[PDB]
Amino acid sequence: MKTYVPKQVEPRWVLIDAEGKTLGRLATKIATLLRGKHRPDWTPNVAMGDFVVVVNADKIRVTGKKLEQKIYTRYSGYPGGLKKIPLEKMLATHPERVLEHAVKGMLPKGPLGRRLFKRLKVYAGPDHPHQAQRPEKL
Amino acid sequence: PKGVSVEVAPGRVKVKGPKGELEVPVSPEMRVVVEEGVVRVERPSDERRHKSLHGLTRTLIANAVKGVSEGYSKELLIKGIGYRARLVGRALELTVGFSHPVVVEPPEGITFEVPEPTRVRVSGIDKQKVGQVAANIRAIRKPSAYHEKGIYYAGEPVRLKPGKAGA
Amino acid sequence: MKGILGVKVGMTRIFRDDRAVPVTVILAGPCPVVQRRTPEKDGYTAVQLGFLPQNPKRVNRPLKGHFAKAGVEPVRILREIRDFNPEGDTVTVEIFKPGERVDVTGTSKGRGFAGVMKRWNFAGGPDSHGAHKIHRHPGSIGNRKTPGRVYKGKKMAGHYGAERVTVMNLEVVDVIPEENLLLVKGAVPGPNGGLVIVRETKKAA
Amino acid sequence: MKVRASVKRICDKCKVIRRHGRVYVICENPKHKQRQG
RNA sequence: CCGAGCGCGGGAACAACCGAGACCGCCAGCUAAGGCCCCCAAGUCUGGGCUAAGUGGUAAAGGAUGUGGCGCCGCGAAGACA
RNA sequence: GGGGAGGUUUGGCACCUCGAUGUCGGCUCGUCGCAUCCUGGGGCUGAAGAAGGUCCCAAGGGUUGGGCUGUUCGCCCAUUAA
RNA sequence: CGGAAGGGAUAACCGCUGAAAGCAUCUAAGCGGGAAGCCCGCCCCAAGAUGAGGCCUCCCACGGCGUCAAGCCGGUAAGGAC
Repeated sequence: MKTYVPKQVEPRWVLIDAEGKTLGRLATKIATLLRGKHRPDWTPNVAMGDFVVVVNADKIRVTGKKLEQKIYTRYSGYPGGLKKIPLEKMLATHPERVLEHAVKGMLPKGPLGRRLFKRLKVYAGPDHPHQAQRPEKL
Repeated sequence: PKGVSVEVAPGRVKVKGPKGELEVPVSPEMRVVVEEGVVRVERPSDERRHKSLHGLTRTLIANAVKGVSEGYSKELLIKGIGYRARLVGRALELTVGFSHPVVVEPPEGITFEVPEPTRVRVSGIDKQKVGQVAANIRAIRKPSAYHEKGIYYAGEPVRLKPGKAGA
Repeated sequence: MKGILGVKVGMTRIFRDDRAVPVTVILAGPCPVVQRRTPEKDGYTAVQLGFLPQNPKRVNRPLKGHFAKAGVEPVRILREIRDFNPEGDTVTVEIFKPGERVDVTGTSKGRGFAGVMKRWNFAGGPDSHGAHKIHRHPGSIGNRKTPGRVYKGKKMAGHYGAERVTVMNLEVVDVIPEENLLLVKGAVPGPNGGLVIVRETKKAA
Repeated sequence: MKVRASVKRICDKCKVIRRHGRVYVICENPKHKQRQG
């Protein structure tokens, strides 16, 4: 025949908990959904994978000594511009970040790979913009 | 635990007594339950961390129980020349081996008690929070100084040379 | 956390008590207490402050003659004092009291593209034994064949002057509300006709 | 003795009840304080 | 083995380290090494030991009541270790 | 007497550079490293206090002017909290 | 005029209460002290911060083909440009 290519399907939204969850393991699941790998008709160059609103990311669990160990880094083009922040301080001040960082790196790098990052809203709450559907998951 | 009233909430073991009530939160890896009259604890197994945590925890509760059965007795026997004290109202004042006066003042749970300049006493109802203060006043004025001069638990000087010890 | 706007002039030397002292003269004037900004619909507390009245036909329009009370703007539009909130009346000059150190915002007067040993102050050198050319040249910038990448912010020859800055520690003994003036220790940046604004000190605040 | 790779059991009061992950050698006269650094 | 197999995968990348001789087209399947939580394609497979430091994520002499297993001579209800 | 980091010196090897990458210090602009000289810290002493001896912690900032030598190496003065 | 004054976490280091290991302990749970050092409190840039933030307003709709779905199209509004 000739492999089938999906029409302009309607993006399905989804809601996920967070608290008590494992960071990596959580995102691990998020990503495969930001894309159509969960859907039967996944297609590479398209972007049709569910949007994902995650609640209270402010209470995600992390193993080992991460809490004190794990250090995120940012580099301003400036000399000695290396800035490294510990997972411990990332929670305190704007923690919804940790989950994002964790996922972004777990998605393609190309144009749409950031396009799908946009499909993910994370809130240090819970609580979201109750836009529509949003069937909670497990 | 005669006239004392113990109780266990989630992981934290609340202990109320005629003195008052203190919070004694210790790990849920055993069997904290008040029964018969005295609380008991049963380690999950003979495994390392479990042995340790067991001994520790059982002692923590066993202590903090007496923490409201009056565990105040601790004081300091300050030695030295210009070492004086006078607890005005609520504030413990002293001008020991230091220039300016000093104001040591009450924290929650424990209480001071000056009998006189040279041997201050402390009614501290919290065996953990008390000894803190103990070694903290003692750290306020570290004694020894080769010979004497300073504040002592029941502490004994450790000898060395005065206008000597200098080859 | 108090404050009021100002405009720049003069810097003399009047002799208080005995000693002789340099004195900046700014006109603080009547400044429209036009409305506050609130932490719900903003995120913090802030007050818009106008200034010296001339604005007629030229400025008009939404005016904020709207705002809530009108009053018409100065000629020096308006700014804001952060974490600030007086009473509700259009305040003036003597909002402060003589003999106090405080802080000031000012537009450093422009100068344009200028020298390397002038902007930052390098050293240059070569008068007679060196070369005629490289009098005012930065000499050197980078490395050899590693890392070899020119650094961002390599302190370069360019514009200096037309900037803006706050400043700490300024003792004001003098003030003439009877004409709306404020005379302080003397250091204020800017031309005699530019932006200045007095905020409160931070020696231990 | 402080900071040297031999944290034995010097003066027979000195102990190794390992703390912080770097054995100290704890005594009385503290000219006897070997360390792991 | 390359060179003349800088043709094909792995190995992050990597002439010669492992697989494997490319006539050509297919939108089929066994398989090689490597390999499966996710890049990136296939086991958050099943079963069991150990580890609690990022060891994993590149070093030694040597050191240490680290933590678990295997064992040898005592002391023990005659009463021990503290 | 063994073991080792460090890749700064001084030896060895000779591949991109023989269709060029111009070697000594100084001018001048820095800049990365800590095994840190001043400054903070505490440990300790064959430490009275005054200074010192020593080991870990810690780049935040700082670390001079000259005489002679082409001279980095160097000696010398006048100094520095160094 | 400025480096700072101050809040919080930490260094080695000192201590509290305490187990395994009936004794001990600054330690594996919990508390506390701890540095110019880390983070803010300081000063400029800064929403190309493609999240393109938000406030205070301002003017306001059809005026000509698309009825439906988006285009488009001349002069006006608050304004703005020369």
